[PDB]
Amino acid sequence: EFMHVFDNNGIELKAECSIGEEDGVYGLILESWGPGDRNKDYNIALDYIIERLVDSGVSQVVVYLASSSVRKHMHSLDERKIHPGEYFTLIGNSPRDIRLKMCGYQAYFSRTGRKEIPSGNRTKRILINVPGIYSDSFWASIIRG
DNA sequence: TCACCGGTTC
DNA sequence: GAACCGGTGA
Repeated sequence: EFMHVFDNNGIELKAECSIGEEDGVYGLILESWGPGDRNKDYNIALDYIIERLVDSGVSQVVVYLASSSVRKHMHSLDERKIHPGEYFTLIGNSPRDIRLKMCGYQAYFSRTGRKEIPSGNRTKRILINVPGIYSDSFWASIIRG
């Protein structure tokens, strides 16, 4: 029932995902890491996603916090956008460093709202959008490798 | 039961 | 500061 991200050798990572419309936004949803080994390749899978997006000519994305808790308590889609600007930038650093910047923003959320000081888990359920892309074929290529 | 993220371990 | 564990409330 869940799709997965595949590594550069075509091996399936422990990283559940799905492609579709959620809260009016079309994109890739990467499921959360935890407990234990549930989706433990979150970070590697997300590194590949960023790298492959860049190789496909995508320089900017929009990333929403999409955990059941945050969706429940933060009704505003604009507030659920993890980064302060309109877009998040995928170029100018290594895919790893870009991920660190991206996932640092997840630390500003709690169960019920935003925080002052970022803390806690950074590997939560997120929705990545590429502006102008409404196609599962594109996203299929990105997660397949 | 399950995905949630707080909080400890790296 | 980031990776990971596992306790938690629904």
